[PDB]
Amino acid sequence: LLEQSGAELKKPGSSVKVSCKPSDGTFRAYTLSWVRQAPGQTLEWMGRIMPTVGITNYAQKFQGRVTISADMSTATAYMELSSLRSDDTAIYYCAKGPYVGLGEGFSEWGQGTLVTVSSASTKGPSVFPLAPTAALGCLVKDYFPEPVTVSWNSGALTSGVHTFPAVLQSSGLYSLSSVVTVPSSSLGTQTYICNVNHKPSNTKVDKKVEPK
Amino acid sequence: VQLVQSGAEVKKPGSSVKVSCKASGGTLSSYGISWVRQAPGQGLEWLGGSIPILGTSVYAQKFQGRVTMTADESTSTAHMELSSLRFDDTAIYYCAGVREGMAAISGKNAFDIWGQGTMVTVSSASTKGPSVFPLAPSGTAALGCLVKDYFPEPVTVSWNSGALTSGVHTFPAVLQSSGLYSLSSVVTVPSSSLGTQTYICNVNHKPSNTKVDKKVEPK
Amino acid sequence: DIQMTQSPSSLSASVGDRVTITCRASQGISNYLAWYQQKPGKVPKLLIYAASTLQSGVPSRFSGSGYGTEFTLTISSLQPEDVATYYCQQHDNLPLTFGGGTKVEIKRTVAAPSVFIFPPSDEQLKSGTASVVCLLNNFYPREAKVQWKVDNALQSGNSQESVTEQDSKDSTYSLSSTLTLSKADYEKHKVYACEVTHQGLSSPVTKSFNRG
Amino acid sequence: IELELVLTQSPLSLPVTLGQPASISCRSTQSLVYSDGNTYLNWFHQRAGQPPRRLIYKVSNRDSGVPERFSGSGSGTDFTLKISRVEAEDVGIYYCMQGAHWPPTFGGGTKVEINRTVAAPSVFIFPPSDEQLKSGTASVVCLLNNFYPREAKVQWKVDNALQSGNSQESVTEQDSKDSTYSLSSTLTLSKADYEKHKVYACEVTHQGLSSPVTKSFNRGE
Amino acid sequence: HINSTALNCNESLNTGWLAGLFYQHKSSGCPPCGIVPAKSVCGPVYCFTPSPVVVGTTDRSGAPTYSWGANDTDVFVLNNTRPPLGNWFGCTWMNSTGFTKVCGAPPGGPWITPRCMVDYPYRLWHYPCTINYTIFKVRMHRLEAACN
Ligand SMILES: *[C@@H]1O[C@H](CO)[C@@H](O[C@@H]2O[C@H](CO)[C@@H](O[C@@H]3O[C@H](CO)[C@@H](O)[C@H](O)[C@@H]3O)[C@H](O)[C@H]2NC(C)=O)[C@H](O)[C@H]1NC(C)=O
Ligand SMILES: *[C@@H]1O[C@H](CO)[C@@H](O[C@@H]2O[C@H](CO)[C@@H](O)[C@H](O)[C@H]2NC(C)=O)[C@H](O)[C@H]1NC(C)=O
Ligand SMILES: *[C@@H]1O[C@H](CO)[C@@H](O[C@@H]2O[C@H](CO)[C@@H](O)[C@H](O)[C@H]2NC(C)=O)[C@H](O)[C@H]1NC(C)=O
Ligand SMILES: *[C@@H]1O[C@H](CO)[C@@H](O)[C@H](O)[C@H]1NC(C)=O
Ligand SMILES: *[C@@H]1O[C@H](CO)[C@@H](O)[C@H](O)[C@H]1NC(C)=O
Repeated sequence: LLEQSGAELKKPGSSVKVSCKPSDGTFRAYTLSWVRQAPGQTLEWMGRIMPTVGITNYAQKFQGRVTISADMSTATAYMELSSLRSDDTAIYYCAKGPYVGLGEGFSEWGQGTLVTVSSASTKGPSVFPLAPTAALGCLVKDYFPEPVTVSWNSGALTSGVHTFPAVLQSSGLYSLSSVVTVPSSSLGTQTYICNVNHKPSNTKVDKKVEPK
Repeated sequence: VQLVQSGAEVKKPGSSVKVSCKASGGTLSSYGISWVRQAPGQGLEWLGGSIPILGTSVYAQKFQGRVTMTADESTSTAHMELSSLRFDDTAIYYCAGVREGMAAISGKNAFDIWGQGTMVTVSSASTKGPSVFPLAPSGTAALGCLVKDYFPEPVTVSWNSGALTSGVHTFPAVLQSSGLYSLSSVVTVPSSSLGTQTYICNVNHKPSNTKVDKKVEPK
Repeated sequence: DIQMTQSPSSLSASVGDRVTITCRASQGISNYLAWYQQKPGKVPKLLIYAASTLQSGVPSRFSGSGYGTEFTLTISSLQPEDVATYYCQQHDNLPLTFGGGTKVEIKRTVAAPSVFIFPPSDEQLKSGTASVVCLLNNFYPREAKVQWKVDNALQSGNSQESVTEQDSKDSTYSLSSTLTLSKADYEKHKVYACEVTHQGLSSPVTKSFNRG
Repeated sequence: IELELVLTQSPLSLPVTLGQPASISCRSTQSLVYSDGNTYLNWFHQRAGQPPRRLIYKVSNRDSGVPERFSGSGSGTDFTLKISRVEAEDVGIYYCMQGAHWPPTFGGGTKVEINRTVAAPSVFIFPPSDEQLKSGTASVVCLLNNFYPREAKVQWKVDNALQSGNSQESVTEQDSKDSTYSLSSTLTLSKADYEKHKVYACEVTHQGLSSPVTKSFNRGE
Repeated sequence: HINSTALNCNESLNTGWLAGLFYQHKSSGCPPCGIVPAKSVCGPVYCFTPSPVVVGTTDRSGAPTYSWGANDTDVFVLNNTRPPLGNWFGCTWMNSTGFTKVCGAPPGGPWITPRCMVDYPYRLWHYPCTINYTIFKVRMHRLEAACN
């Protein structure tokens, strides 16, 4: 309903621009806010723009280094945050609120954009099988930054899937596992593929896990 | 009381033309000046127009990227500039308005005062002045003037500085095979006054700034 | 864009006839329609404003009517000075848009032309060219035919004609044909004649001259 | 003079058994009635890996599609989000927000967990693949699938040697379907150390098991 | 942006009327926002945050339109909540017959103080009784005001 820009890795001191696109393709009588959430922090409201009239309001903590623009004809709102510090690593949401102003909160939300502010390099993930009701899985190792998304088959296998949160290894690289429990009588016939892609590294893998 | 426009010009394709429109004895802003052009032998087409409630002029989208309209109240003069001229822009350009301050501030106007019009010719050919030759006569007699080899249009002919009107026929210009225009103007007069009365044709070709007064006599 | 469709293209009537010009609109424009008269060589004059309000100094024979999409300009008694193209313009919407226009001409009694022939001036002969002019004056109908004969030899492709618009006082036309020759070919022949054929002439009229 | 407004939510963790009522309070340091006479306090429910979702706006007005079990009440500085009957779907974090003071702020958040019946985990162990051994590292994974409560102990053994400190665990959020947890433990070893030993096992201790369960594999087969 | 202005001005509102509008100063006869249909609006519509803001024609959903307000679905969404957290205090515009309309509440006509009004391009046309007013700077938001 509110398509949002993809995840990004940005170095400290640079600037990141996050886009927000309504599925209509046209702006209407509603205000567009930007809310972020840093790890271990509560939701933080940043700014506000009426794409129809052009009024922009920003929160004092971000006054000076945030700028919210809206490009009509494209019908895509933007948020730019310059002078990126380490603690700006957060999930950035755009949220639709009432035209009349703030108060009732936000009735619709984007999916979120994870902005990682770090000087480390982008590293593609390595995918390895977890071979065998029976349990079957995929190990996604040594990638940076977050996130990595995993689906099974091609979105067809959703029941019994567990994609674990990524953990931060002592090397600074991430790793996660995705596992699925399946009937034992299905191992001999059905096929199972992990759909692992990492956006920052343009690495898309389709590992087929087979028992041995 | 009157809107007076600039003179006819010839402009090369891709160039620009500026046309003026001076409102004698009036505040230029009260007339709601629009610009309407008329291609040779065709209809009327509304370009931009003044909108008092906005205090500026707005243009039809057909011309939005290449026409601008200005107005100078200190000189009672309105201007229209048309850029990137194509062959399709050859027309007579009229400034128009409505008098006695009855112009709708919406700009949605019917116009009861019109300038005399300004023909702009988009062409690569050079301006050339005409030659004037007499059509000498030999109970009514006919005499006239032959205005030959001029470019571009138009040429205007009067007789006796506008004092002779009844009996005058100024024909439409014809385009010769050389790319130049030709025109003739005749008048029927009583045969008894051929020796006593003076008949002068006043020729004016503004693109070349050529003015001729040719007295036509028999023999 | 509101579009104005005006009928007919061309119109012919007789002095004293009712003439009706129709103008249709692509949207409802209430009564915001004007009518202009434009006699040849002149600027447009505003006759009717707001569909039916007659302008000051306009003969009572002109009237307008209509509301919505279809409008009619009617001339109760057609007069010689009424011959010109008539245009309708909507003033309800921007951009202001005009109709194609209706050319109004007059049928009147047949009138033969008065033919005059003009030798080239001696000023023109000094420049190397020769123009012979034949003039048909105040005739009706417009259909006419001129032929040039040089030493009784018919000439083709060496002349051009030009016709005035219909006169506002006597509803006649006038024509001028011009025969162009070089100075060398002019001095070769003696008799220069202009043979005129018209409905009002029982027999073709010929006006001629000899060099000298 | 403009003073910092603070929203406090209590409790910070609200464990509730399935089918029982629950209430979450949001208290403000300043009254939330606005110039127009409205009280702009709202409530948001966030699921795992999903953006927040509004449940209540203006204290008590329920949002469309929000189950009737949710209701809000209070006035001025005290407010309460009440759930009549708690379902497994209602797991997640609940926030309050205020729109009567500049700038708009969100509460700290309350984490609701559902107490269901005990459920022993099913334990699975996966040897590292030959692809990973072709590099320099070997990762052995132990999976504890669908259990409640979260209290679980995983003990790695490599040829009966207790492994300590070289294993990282990861738990999913409480499942919005069956209210269970899933965990994965990862033992990291070098290729040299992996070939040095044959028997690999993880010992799983949980309340739903009659005794510690041990899944093992041999490096050969 | 510019063709989002409603041009629904009556014929009676001509240039002569507009000339004498801010010419009348030499004076004995002087002193809830929602969806306004564009058919009754002549000229730009201004709302004040307290700073002046133009609100152009939209459809009923709020999608901007650019047809001079000529369409019969064109409206002005002027719904407002107080502008600390809302959008604007109130709005002002001239309707088809030439009368100034207001809605909402003044920011403290759009009056900041009992004698000072927010200054905006159409102040002299919407409020001619304030032609002899002097213009002062105001910091509330940096804007300009017109006072006695
Ligand atoms: C409302 O007003 C806006 C602003 O003037 C109009 O946008 C303008 O529309 C014209 C006509 O479509 C555009 O002209 C185009 O320009 C390009 C680039 O110069 C040219 O290559 C094309 O051939 C075309 O002529 C113009 O660019 C555009 N201006 C802007 C700033 O976007 C709009 O059309 C108006 N809409 C209505 C419904 O009246
Ligand atoms: C300007 O206001 C006048 C006065 O109300 C309007 O004139 C009316 O127009 C309607 C529609 O054409 C007629 O049905 C009424 O009979 C007219 N009233 C009078 C007293 O003549 C006019 O339409 C308005 N113009 C615009 C552009 O809104
Ligand atoms: C423009 O605004 C004026 C002023 O409010 C309106 O005129 C009023 O119209 C009602 C119609 O019932 C009358 O009762 C009032 O007496 C009128 N007031 C004055 C001062 O005359 C007018 O109707 C509005 N026009 C449009 C098109 O909205
Ligand atoms: C504006 O208010 C009207 C009622 O007056 C309502 O129907 C409409 O939905 C509101 N629109 C907005 C954007 O607030
Ligand atoms: C007027 O609005 C309607 C929508 O109600 C639209 O379909 C139509 O095209 C519009 N007309 C113009 C001329 O823009």
